[PDB]
Amino acid sequence: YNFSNCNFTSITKIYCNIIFHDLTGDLKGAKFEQIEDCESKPACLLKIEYYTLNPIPGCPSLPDKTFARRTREALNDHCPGYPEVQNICLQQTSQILRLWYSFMQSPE
Amino acid sequence: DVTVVCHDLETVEVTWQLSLEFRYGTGALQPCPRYFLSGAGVTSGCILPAARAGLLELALRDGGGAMVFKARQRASAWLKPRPPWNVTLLWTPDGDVTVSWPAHSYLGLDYEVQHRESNDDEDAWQTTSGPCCDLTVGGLDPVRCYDFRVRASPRAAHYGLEAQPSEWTA
Amino acid sequence: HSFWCHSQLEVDGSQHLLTCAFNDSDINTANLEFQICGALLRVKCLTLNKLQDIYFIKTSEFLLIGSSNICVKLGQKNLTCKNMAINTIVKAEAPSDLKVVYRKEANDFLVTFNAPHLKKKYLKKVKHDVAYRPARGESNWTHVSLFHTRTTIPQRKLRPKAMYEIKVRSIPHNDYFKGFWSEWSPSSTFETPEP
Repeated sequence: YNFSNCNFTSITKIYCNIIFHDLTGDLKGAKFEQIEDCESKPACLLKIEYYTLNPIPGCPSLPDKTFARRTREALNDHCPGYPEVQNICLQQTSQILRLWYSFMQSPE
Repeated sequence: DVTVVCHDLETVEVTWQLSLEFRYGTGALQPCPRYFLSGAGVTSGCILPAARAGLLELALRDGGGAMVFKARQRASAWLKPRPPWNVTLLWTPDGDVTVSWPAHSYLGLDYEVQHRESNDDEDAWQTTSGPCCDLTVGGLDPVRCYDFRVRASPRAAHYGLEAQPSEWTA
Repeated sequence: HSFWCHSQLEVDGSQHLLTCAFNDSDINTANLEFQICGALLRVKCLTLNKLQDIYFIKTSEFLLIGSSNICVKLGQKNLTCKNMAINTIVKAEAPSDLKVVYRKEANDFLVTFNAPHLKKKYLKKVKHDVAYRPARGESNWTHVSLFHTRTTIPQRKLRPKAMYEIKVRSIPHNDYFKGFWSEWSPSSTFETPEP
């Protein structure tokens, strides 16, 4: 899918006022060095969607986390035609949060 | 403790004999371009250029090459903006005061506007917040004198929790 | 069988509150129930708990994203359903601890109150509406709009040797969350001195 047709303004408002607080709430001050970055909003959304909604070994429940459920819904609602180790969960969550930062700082 | 500040997305300043290497992305590590030195010569810190994109990896090593500090984040993660350049105050007919200022050359900042009676203390500052590049402060008495000051504060959701607000304007 | 609804964020913790009630009293809630479906986190739908003439649910389940259908039901029959987004029906929490002090040196009245949203997570910033008028007799309320929790009233604006009533309310001021004025705070009173 190409996230380029997404309503980024709506999505931004959802992230800033909801999803952001969910992510930071789960991390509770824990932080990690980031791994991947992105240079455009569509490209960032692509990484975000993949990291957020595909479960990984050691954190199968990631796509079921509150921040994750809201993300899925935000894309569905605002993008056209869009279809266990705790430390691992946190690590991925930290990555996702930092991708949001890149999203916010990247051009449309 | 070590400190890192990214000044206005222009430079990165690292403050802590230690040596600093750095790189953006996955290229080759490079030495600090400009150390801060003591009279004896012990390093006190480092300044390097800030990049708007790519991950800044920092490696601070003690006399012996042992790792004492590591980091990997966008440079903007440590953002400290410059203060707003010049603040304007306009009494409206509503009885409100409109505070305005020039925009920064990048997005993701909130501005904090403080006011108080000009006779009041340093503990009497009232705060309001909003996006660029102006906001309204209501309920002020037109015959009293007020002091105003402004700083730019990076949005947590935009830059993260490691960013910091600028100094207050005069 | 028409109804209204408003929400309130972070009421007694991280949980959010939804409140609905019928417009027409002189009605009977005979076995009638309110159900909300869609835009919830862990459940498909929720049924509100009836308390006297109103229905409510305190929950952490609201996505606060997208619209929900709120339905008045009798058994399995939907009497009336309306689609609305929780984030667009947000009722601010009323302020508390309203207080007024006369400052002779400044020749004014200093008004202070506490803003509960400041302590909340999602909607931290609200716009306030301070209202005052003489406690006895009929008068148009004077309103003051603020985004902060102190203000001053010049002495000359008020009649001397009189008792005033004063109260304050708040409304969301956010580029995402929208809704309704809070309930009025409890009214405080104060007396004006001689000129």
